[PDB]
Amino acid sequence: EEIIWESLSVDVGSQGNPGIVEYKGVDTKTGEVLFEREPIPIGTNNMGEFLAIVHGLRYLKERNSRKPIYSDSQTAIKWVKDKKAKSTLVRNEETALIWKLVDEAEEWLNTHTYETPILKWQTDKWGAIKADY
RNA sequence: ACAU
DNA sequence: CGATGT
Ligand SMILES: [K+]
Ligand SMILES: [K+]
Ligand SMILES: [Mg+2]
Ligand SMILES: [Mg+2]
Repeated sequence: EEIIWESLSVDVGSQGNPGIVEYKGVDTKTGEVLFEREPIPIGTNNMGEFLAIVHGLRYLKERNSRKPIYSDSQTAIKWVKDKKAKSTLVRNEETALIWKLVDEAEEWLNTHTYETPILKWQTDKWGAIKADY
């Protein structure tokens, strides 16, 4: 109902889908960019959204921060909850890099704990997520 | 349909 | 318009 301003917001940007994928995380309150992932040559929107959330979890854990994460991605939120990114993207040589990162993100989820709430950014009510590209 |  | 997803 109300924005939790003491939070980290993430978003994916892409050139094509599948296409070049990047993501970033921002302080929801201030818009300060807290992390940005170097563009990945081929990936899907949902893989990027998933990697962004997981990176946020790792970022906040490293800093002993209990802030929640906002994502606007129904899909990625579910994939993180499940610890399983159910992407349809073909695994081939061109998609190897994104799939390695997705596999490693799943692996991290499966070997670490966190209490970070992962919250749906309610775009219909609040406008674009603050990490938007 | 909903979320991108 | 087409693509990624539940
Ligand atoms: K975006
Ligand atoms: K669809
Ligand atoms: Mg998004
Ligand atoms: Mg966006």
